[PDB]
Parts: sequence; C-alpha cells; structure tokens
Amino acid sequence: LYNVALIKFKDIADKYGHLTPIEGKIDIPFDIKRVYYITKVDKDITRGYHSHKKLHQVLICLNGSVKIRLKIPDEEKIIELNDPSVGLYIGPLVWREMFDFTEGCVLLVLASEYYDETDYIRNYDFYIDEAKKRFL
Amino acid sequence: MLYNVALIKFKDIADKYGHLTPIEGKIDIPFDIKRVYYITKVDKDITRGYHSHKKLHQVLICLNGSVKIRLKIPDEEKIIELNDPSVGLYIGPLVWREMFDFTEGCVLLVLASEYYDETDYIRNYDFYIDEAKKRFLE
Ligand SMILES: C[C@H](O)COCC(COC[C@@H](C)O)(COC[C@@H](C)O)COC[C@@H](C)O
Ligand SMILES: Cc1cn([C@H]2C[C@H](O)[C@@H](CO)O2)c(=O)[nH]c1=O
Ligand SMILES: Cc1cn([C@H]2C[C@H](O)[C@@H](CO)O2)c(=O)[nH]c1=O
Repeated sequence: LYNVALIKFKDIADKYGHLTPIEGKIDIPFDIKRVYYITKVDKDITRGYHSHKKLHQVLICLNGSVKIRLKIPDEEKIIELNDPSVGLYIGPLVWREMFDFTEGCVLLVLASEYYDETDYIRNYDFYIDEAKKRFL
Repeated sequence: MLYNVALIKFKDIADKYGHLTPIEGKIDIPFDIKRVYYITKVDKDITRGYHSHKKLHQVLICLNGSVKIRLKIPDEEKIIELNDPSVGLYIGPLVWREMFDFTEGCVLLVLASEYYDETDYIRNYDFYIDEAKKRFLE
C-alpha cells in the first residue's frame, strides 16, 4: 500500500531487440548509488526478509518472473514482476520477501544510497515496532 | 594492445538463497552510475551496437545467458564472451563495439558514467576511425 509504486520505463523495441534506459533523477526519483542483482534462485526459495529506514529502491525483473510480497502493519500485497519495462518503487519502512523466482529469473535492484548495515532492518519484531509508529 | 578495456570481477554472494552481485559507484567500478540500460529479447541472428564514444565510460554485464562483444580500435580486434553475472566488461573512450550471438533469455546490463548525450555517440565508422587513429597510432 503506502510507499510503493509501479514505475513505467521507455521500451525501445525494433528488429534489434528491446532496450530500456533508466537515468538517475529522471526515470526514477533518485540518483543510483548502488545496483545489485539476484540470479539462480531455486524455485522453492523465499528471500529478502528486510526493510530499511532511509533507503529508496526500484526493483525490476529483467527475465522470467518473481513475486514480491510487500508488508506494512496490517497490510500485505503480492506483486508479480515479469516485464523489464516496469519498476517497483519501494520506499522506507516497507518489509519485503521475494519468492517464486522462475528458471533464468534476473531481479535487478537500483538503490539510492551505498550499503549501510545500520539501516538494514532484518529483525521482523524491530520492523513492526518502528513501522507501527509510522503507519498507525 | 587492446587499450581502454578491462574485465572487472565483482563479488558473487552465493548461498542457499541464490546468487547476488552488488555494484557500488566508485567502489566496485571506477565511476558514479548516472545511467543504466539493459537489452533483452534479441534474436539469435542479430548484431547490434556499431558505435563508440569520446567521453563516456561503461561497464557491460551479461546477467543471464551469453552474448559476444566485438571490440575494436584501429588495427586491433577482440571478441569477448560474457556469460557470468559477476564479471563486467569496462569499456573506455574510443573503443568501437558490436554485440552478437545473444542467447535465448540473454540480458545485457550496461552501467554508464554519464547521462545520454547524442553528441558523444559516435555512429559514423569513418569518423570513429579518424578520431581513434589520432589517439592510438604512435
Ligand atoms: C515457515 C517458516 O520458515 C516461516 O518463517 C517465518 C519468518 C518470517 O519472518 C517475517 C514474517 C513475514 O513475519 C520467521 O519469523 C517469525 C518471528 C520470529 O518473527 C521467516 O524466518 C526468517 C528466516 C527465513 O530468515
Ligand atoms: C542507448 C539509448 C538510446 N536512446 C535512444 C536514442 C537512439 O537514437 C535510439 C536508438 O533507437 O534510442 C535513448 O533515448 N537513451 C539511451 O540510453
Ligand atoms: C544488498 C547488499 C548486500 N550485501 C551483503 C553485505 C551483508 O553483510 C550481506 C548480508 O549478510 O549482504 C552487500 O555487500 N551489498 C549489498 O548491496
């Protein structure tokens, strides 16, 4: 619900294939300080299990499909990403888990800050405690 | 002999949850990321690219499948196959490139040191060669 959006990118498609460009501050609202990507995840696996207080991210499935379970206090949605020209914006204090990674799935993440363990919330009870103060 | 190009190795975090590779600007690569783009769904018989730049620095990474990058400067050519998501191909100024043999499911990611500037996109092969001969020819 809150703090999440689907963002639509340009998709230049012709006989040479498809290309999507993303420029920091233009196609997404922040500068891209860091990217990471997740591949070769087994079909029965669920990963993620984290939130953040300060980071903004955009998640994009560049091949195959993956399901993202987004939680905030009292609220939960599952969004399937399967189109490289669509990004899932996730702002602060949303908890996420990802599952149903397909064969050959590639999940790319663009992030608004360098990695900072102090801002990675990995303990769900701590999450709930911080998040109910924001959302409730 | 092949100037202005390198293979860069990234961290590959592999565990029961799969693989993850992180790339932070100025740390894992030598520039800040102003732009990314990615290429998907390329037919197996296609060659694309055919360009160079004067000022742009890029890293190419094949996140799934395999793709061949033909790099050239005057008098020199190499073809590099990218097929590992934890390896990037850095390409500096005045290297001409083409990409081909994209496999089914291939995904090529490019990280770029500047926003798109048509004026730095050298598409004329004869102009490329002229400019590049001034740089590389002794
Ligand atoms: C079946 C079992 O493996 C599920 O693990 C639940 C769990 C979900 O965490 C956040 C949840 C969405 O609220 C454990 O949480 C229970 C109490 C402790 O918060 C996931 O376990 C965390 C591992 C997988 O890193
Ligand atoms: C590579 C790239 C191309 N383009 C446009 C300009 C090129 O003339 C066109 C190629 O079809 O795509 C962008 O708008 N942004 C980009 O990052
Ligand atoms: C998401 C991400 C994780 N990691 C690593 C660091 C943490 O110690 C590890 C989780 O144990 O994930 C990075 O190094 N960079 C990143 O961008």
